[PDB]
Amino acid sequence: TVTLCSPTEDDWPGMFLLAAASFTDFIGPESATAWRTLVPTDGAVVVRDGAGPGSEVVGMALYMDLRLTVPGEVVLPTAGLSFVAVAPTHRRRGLLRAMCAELHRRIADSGYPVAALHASEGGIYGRFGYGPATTLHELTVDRRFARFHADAPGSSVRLVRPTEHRGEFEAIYERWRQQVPGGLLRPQVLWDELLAECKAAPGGDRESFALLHPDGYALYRVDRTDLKLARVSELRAVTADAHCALWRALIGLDSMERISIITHPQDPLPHLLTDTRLARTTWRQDGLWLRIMNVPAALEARGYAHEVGEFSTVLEVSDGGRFALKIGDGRARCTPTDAAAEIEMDRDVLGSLYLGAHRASTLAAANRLRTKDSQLLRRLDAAFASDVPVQTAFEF
Amino acid sequence: TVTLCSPTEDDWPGMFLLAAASFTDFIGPESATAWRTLVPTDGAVVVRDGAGPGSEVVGMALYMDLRLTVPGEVVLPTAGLSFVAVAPTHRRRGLLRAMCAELHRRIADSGYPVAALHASEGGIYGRFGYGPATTLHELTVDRRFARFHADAPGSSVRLVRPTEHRGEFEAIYERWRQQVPGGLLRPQVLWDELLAECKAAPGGDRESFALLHPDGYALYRVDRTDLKLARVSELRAVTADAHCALWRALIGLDSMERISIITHPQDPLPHLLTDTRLARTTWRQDGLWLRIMNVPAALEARGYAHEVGEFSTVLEVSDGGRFALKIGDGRARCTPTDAAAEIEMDRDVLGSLYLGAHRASTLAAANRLRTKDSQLLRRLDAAFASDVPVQTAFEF
Amino acid sequence: TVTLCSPTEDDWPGMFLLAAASFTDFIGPESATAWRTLVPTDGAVVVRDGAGPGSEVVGMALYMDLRLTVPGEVVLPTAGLSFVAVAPTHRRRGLLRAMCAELHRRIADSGYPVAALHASEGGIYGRFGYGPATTLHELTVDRRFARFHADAPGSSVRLVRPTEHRGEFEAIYERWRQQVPGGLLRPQVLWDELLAECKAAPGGDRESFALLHPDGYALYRVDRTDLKLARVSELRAVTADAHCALWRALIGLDSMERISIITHPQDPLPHLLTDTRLARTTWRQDGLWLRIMNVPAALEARGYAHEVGEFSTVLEVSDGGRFALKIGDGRARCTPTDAAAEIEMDRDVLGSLYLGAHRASTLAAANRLRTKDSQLLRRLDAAFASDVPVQTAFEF
Amino acid sequence: TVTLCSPTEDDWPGMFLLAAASFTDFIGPESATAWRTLVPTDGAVVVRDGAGPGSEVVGMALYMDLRLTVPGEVVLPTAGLSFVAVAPTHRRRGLLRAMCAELHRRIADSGYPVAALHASEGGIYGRFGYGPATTLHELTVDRRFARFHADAPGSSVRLVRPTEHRGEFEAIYERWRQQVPGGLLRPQVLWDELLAECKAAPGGDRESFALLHPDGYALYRVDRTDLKLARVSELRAVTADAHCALWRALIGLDSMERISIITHPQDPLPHLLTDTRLARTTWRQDGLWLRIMNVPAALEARGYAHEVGEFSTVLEVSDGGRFALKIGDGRARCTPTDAAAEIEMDRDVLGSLYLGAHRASTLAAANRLRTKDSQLLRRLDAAFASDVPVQTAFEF
Ligand SMILES: CC(=O)SCCNC(=O)CCNC(=O)[C@H](O)C(C)(C)COP(=O)(O)OP(=O)(O)OC[C@H]1O[C@@H](n2cnc3c(N)ncnc32)[C@H](O)[C@@H]1OP(=O)(O)O
Ligand SMILES: CC(=O)SCCNC(=O)CCNC(=O)[C@H](O)C(C)(C)COP(=O)(O)OP(=O)(O)OC[C@H]1O[C@@H](n2cnc3c(N)ncnc32)[C@H](O)[C@@H]1OP(=O)(O)O
Ligand SMILES: CC(=O)SCCNC(=O)CCNC(=O)[C@H](O)C(C)(C)COP(=O)(O)OP(=O)(O)OC[C@H]1O[C@@H](n2cnc3c(N)ncnc32)[C@H](O)[C@@H]1OP(=O)(O)O
Ligand SMILES: CC(=O)SCCNC(=O)CCNC(=O)[C@H](O)C(C)(C)COP(=O)(O)OP(=O)(O)OC[C@H]1O[C@@H](n2cnc3c(N)ncnc32)[C@H](O)[C@@H]1OP(=O)(O)O
Repeated sequence: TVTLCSPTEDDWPGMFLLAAASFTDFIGPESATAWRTLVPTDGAVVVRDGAGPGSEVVGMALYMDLRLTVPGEVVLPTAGLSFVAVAPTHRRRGLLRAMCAELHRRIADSGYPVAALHASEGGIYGRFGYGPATTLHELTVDRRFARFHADAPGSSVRLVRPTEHRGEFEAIYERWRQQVPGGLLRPQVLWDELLAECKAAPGGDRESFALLHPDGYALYRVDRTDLKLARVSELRAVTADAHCALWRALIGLDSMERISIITHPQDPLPHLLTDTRLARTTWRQDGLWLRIMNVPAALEARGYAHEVGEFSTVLEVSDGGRFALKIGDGRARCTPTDAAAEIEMDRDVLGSLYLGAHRASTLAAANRLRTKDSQLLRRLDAAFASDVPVQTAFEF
Repeated sequence: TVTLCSPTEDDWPGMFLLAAASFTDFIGPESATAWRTLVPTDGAVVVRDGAGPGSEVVGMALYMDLRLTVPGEVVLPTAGLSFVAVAPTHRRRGLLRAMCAELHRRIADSGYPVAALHASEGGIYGRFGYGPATTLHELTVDRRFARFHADAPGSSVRLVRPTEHRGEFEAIYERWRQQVPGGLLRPQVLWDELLAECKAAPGGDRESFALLHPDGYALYRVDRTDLKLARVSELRAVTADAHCALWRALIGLDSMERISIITHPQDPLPHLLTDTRLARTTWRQDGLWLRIMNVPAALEARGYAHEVGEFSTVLEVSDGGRFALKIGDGRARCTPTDAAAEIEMDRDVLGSLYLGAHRASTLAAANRLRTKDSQLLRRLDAAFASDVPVQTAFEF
Repeated sequence: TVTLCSPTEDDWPGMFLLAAASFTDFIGPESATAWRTLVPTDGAVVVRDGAGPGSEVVGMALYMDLRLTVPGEVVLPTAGLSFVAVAPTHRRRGLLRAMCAELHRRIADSGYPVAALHASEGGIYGRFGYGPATTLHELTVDRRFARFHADAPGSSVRLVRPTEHRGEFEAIYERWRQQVPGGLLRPQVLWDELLAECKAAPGGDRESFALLHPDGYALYRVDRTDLKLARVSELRAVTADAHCALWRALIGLDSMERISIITHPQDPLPHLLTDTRLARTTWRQDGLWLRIMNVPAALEARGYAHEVGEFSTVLEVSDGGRFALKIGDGRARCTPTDAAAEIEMDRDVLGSLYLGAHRASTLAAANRLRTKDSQLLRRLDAAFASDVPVQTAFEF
Repeated sequence: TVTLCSPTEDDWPGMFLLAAASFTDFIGPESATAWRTLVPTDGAVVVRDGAGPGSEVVGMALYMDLRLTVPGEVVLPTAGLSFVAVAPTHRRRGLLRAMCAELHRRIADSGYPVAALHASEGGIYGRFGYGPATTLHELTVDRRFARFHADAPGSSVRLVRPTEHRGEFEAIYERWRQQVPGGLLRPQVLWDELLAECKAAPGGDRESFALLHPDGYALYRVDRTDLKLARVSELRAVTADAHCALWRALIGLDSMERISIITHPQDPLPHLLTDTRLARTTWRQDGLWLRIMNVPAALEARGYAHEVGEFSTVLEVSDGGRFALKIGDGRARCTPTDAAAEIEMDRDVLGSLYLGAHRASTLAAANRLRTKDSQLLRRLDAAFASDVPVQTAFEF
């Protein structure tokens, strides 16, 4: 009756239909490249309603091969789930759960240590062992009142057309994503897609003008309806001077009232200004989500805080076994075991901690991670913290 | 021309006038008590147009004796600036600056370690040495979709008339403030104020109600116009079990479409729900600001992370002296010095970093605090962190 | 523990709290009159948390002696549920279900053929055997353009002070409710209340005025905020001429832009105007709900369309026994039986038909009332219609 | 002075100017086809300013050949007026009255028993003998709270590209319109237009997708700006089951918050849900308007309610002559008479009653329909009713 499998040339039309209705943003021409370019052999799956070539496609999901920067500037190959969809005619038949379990096994066999996604909704993926792992705050600062603090660092920047500086953006982005927990390698095909979206579209987005610095850039587009608002689609800075030079320039768009940007909680913008309130937060939400596929691999992969002295504990993941984890001198040793578990937690929660965006003590407060040793809490809080604040790279 | 000095009895009326026209929330009857029983003798100063008694009151500013909890569960006597006002007629004449110079002087003399306030605007007090020290998050939660996580702790709480449980509120409050950095001793005169406010005002706010658990409580008043919005004026809890029980009951306001609360960034509410987002962040702003009056006094009083290995640096506060600072064992020694400064900052930067609500590394990136050692940045971040996350008490 | 009982004197306060925290419209002094003068001995019920006197009140519900005009102008004493509440701390533990079961046992033993309520939400009382039985249409008319048709009937009306003409209103309202299915007799305590609400409340509703006509009246008041909107709280007309006369005068309120009223689907107001669209439906929702307590009594009490030819059938009510139903000469005869059921439905469906507001054929398309014979659908459609279209009396 | 005549080939441009400047939705290319294809030679007329080829077009109006289904599954040839426009520079000189009189004579002279239109404004066509004959209810349903009742009927339907199933749709819509009062025959040239209007348009509507059942279908698209809102363009169902299963699917659009749709008052959606309120009515207005050209032909053409007993009366239509109307066994005999009229009414009232969308009892309360005999009034309500509730086909 219902089949779950890797597509063949026959399901393509099924997937194309399902994808278009399901994703408002999605279109056929732009989409064809992404999948060919970023999806491994059998990192894609479809649910067929029956059997026979041409059997209707009622579910799809696939993962891309991407490189994630975790704390300590390590890069972990990462499975990135995307284009997850069930047809509206088949809701609640276990199809999403089935598709994830299949994808997870393949990722596990492929030797990925983590998986990742951006959630359409907040309540879906926790059950499949994804915890939210970065935070995205919409930023809008009125530009009419902003003055830079006397301390702020800093003309060393140029207004340019984006299509004429792709190479510069690429270099800059590559340095940045290698330095920031959350960075993702952006392959040529996504520069293509990102680059094209700069050109104005009839009935859609306006032309986008870049701000270019040797160690940073910013792409910004005037809003479609509110002609007094500028939207920064992306800002990349490797140094604090470029970050501040770019902001002085954005603040400099005198024909604008407001500037808005998606950014991280540790963005220093507020502090560059005389009135930190001007860089107001207008939206707060989860960004990238992580699933730890291989506990030992994942915990040994990432660097830890040096500023916490050596300690040892047994961590138990609900129905993922037990682990002896040792962290000292910024490194971890994690191996399976059978000793009593000093601390226990669902798999999704471990993800939430993996990058440093969530403190273990808060989750503890919500009974999402348990233990009887208050001292161990503080140590994990400390250990798992990121020296460099986590940043979100691009949605996928 | 004009004249700065302590207010006599003849100056009262004039001040109330100035206050009512400066602060839309002011009231003549309600304040007389808080100002009178909480403002120390000669804690209040005014500026008069010319001389000869009863001169027109044009500037005013006073402070209150309050006890602030800081990291390590230590209470510091604190001076809380309030009813700072210059008349519309005398703006930008240095009255605010002069009134500040005067009170800081008195405050220094009188033996206060530091002075705190709440800021009407965002770019007034930094120059005077105040730095934003805690963060306010408005959470707006859609009650209808909320569902508690299986991990969530939890009937032990009863819907009560606030004026009937003063004692149990007060005791609960006392437990909370002695445990939460940012906690404030609540004066009896302020329990009066709060108890009185619960009553419905014709055309004003509606009656408040309370939810009472042995180890926590909540006051909530239905909003004046959105009859589908319950506003929580104050949520107080001392155990994870109370925090959750109270929320299980807030989500149980079935007639409400949403619940709103002013809380702190580390509030575990979101993690208690199967959907993290439902606890949407709506309004974000700075709350309690700190002016460190005595650097060694303050720095030595607060406890520090044990999970950071002992270390030594030389801190220079601009206009704040130079001290050799050493942290180890959760304690700090701070002693004058003329060695080269390894790290410098404006005085306000010290205050923001004092409760742990800001990371030294983020401020560094705005060049608000500067150093050439990166390992030290990390050490500060870790040292100044707070095992217990900072919470805000009550505006004043 | 959880005790379910008729409220004693010791409970009154417990209820005032539970009511005020449950219904924003609640007032203690005024509501005290209705339970006392309209609720039968043991027509009220409360749930107490535990044992001891003055235990806390965590659920409440009561039923007032309701007189109802059903089709045929027949008046049936009916139990009207009101002030149903379960505390937010005790929601989902079966208290509503428990309070209902009990009141129902009381209502049946007392002889009431049927029960009625107004539902706070739409998904509650179906499972208890109440169906939405009347429709409310909120009508907003932009009178700046309203012109009367040449056929519209019609200064035989007067502008009056409502509190000077209570008796005229009682007499008028008396004739009206005896004639219209949906009428309820309005007792003296309720007229006290209605008249009381006509006076201005500081920070509340403005003074109400009345339009008085020999065969009808309208009470209306200018809206609190929108000074160009008139709210008619009540319009009662015995004659088509009264209805038109009243609206002529309301369209005559030259200082208003809109007039709004809550009325029924067959209100002929639109057809009085040269442009039907001017009476725009700005709100539609279920109104009175009916639970048939005694199927034979209720069915025999109600009038039925004379035009439809006589006929017999056997109607089953889901777990409510089977029933021989004969309709002829606009009358019914209905007695328990054991014949095969020709038609069947959940008790609440019957409620929805009882007053002609919902077609048998419509309910059947949703499989809510089930029959193997089509002819019988159409016969039920014809029969249960009401010559006079059902209107809504007052909310309770 | 001015002239009224049939449009020659030289008037085509002027007509496109007038049409385009009087209708915001008008497009020259799409329209070309319907008028030539659907407008009969001579079914169109224009008014000119002056004489001499080239004169400017200041008035147009035409009719199309339509097939309307009326009670009894009977299909009347009908005349549909559309593209009625007087230039803003000639408003109020009688051009419409002049254009209507001419069209009506041609329409009668050609042997149509009934003309129909959609009214741009509600106070325009009544004077010309047209009366509102169907009702449109705009229903917005929040998808998230919707749960199907345990009784509801119902994977038997699938998500498809509309242009790949023209035949399946043509079939279904064909069975629909033959069964439902209000049905229209859809011309191949209009299926052309419907299919084309399904492709996305830059700055316009988004791609339409469809839901396809053996016995029904639904075309929907996500809204232009409201990305959480799904507009159903048209919904066709011939079985209750289809109607349900299609609604089971639209509710299955999880990415959406709201589905909206235009339908009729007797839509059973709400009764499919656990909460009838979820099927909120957000708009309600008259749809198809009818003018009975030929009283006997029309009254003898449509089937009547069987469940009313044979009866007789005298029906007098102002300006429409007098008739002995006799209804027996669901059929009507209507013949010329000079006997005393038992009931009188304007031509448009008869329009309104014709498809069963309005009750005579209600139009009588407006004194639009007049009789001294209430029993007679009940008999008309009963007889004119429809076994199948009337729905609206398409706007023309
Ligand atoms: C961009 C990315 O690819 S990530 C964003 C996801 N993409 C989309 O959501 C596209 C549109 N929406 C959909 O396609 C569907 O709603 C899907 C794919 C999310 C759901 O698939 P389904 O087959 O209906 O879910 P499935 O029944 O397999 O899941 C089972 C459980 O998940 C739950 N579930 C499914 N959707 C949701 C939801 N939106 N919120 C909470 N729980 C959910 C079910 O309640 C069920 O509960 P259970 O664990 O007790 O069994
Ligand atoms: C609850 C509490 O009491 S805290 C909130 C304070 N109360 C109020 O704001 C009441 C209404 N507003 C006011 O009373 C006035 O605006 C005050 C008291 C805040 C300002 O006093 P003033 O005398 O007008 O300012 P003054 O000239 O003395 O201050 C000097 C400096 O502060 C700066 N300053 C004063 N107000 C502001 C402001 N709103 N934003 C930024 N800078 C400001 C001046 O620009 C000036 O800058 P400078 O250092 O380069 O010279
Ligand atoms: C003016 C009047 O008095 S009439 C309007 C009703 N009064 C109110 O709503 C007052 C404010 N709200 C409340 O007091 C509560 O939410 C109540 C009284 C509606 C609910 O009572 P509760 O005791 O919490 O629910 P209870 O457990 O008794 O009900 C049982 C069933 O009804 C259902 N139910 C209760 N409330 C709702 C609701 N708002 N919507 C849908 N279903 C509901 C439950 O789902 C439960 O379902 P189940 O059969 O699967 O177990
Ligand atoms: C989709 C369709 O094709 S059907 C809908 C019609 N289309 C449009 O209306 C498009 C834009 N509007 C117009 O073109 C014009 O307003 C028209 C065509 C409706 C009116 O034509 P006119 O030539 O100005 O009116 P005309 O003088 O011929 O009609 C006479 C009477 O009708 C009345 N009338 C005309 N328009 C209206 C109106 N919008 N509302 C009420 N009455 C009107 C006049 O009052 C006039 O009064 P009277 O009965 O006392 O004599």
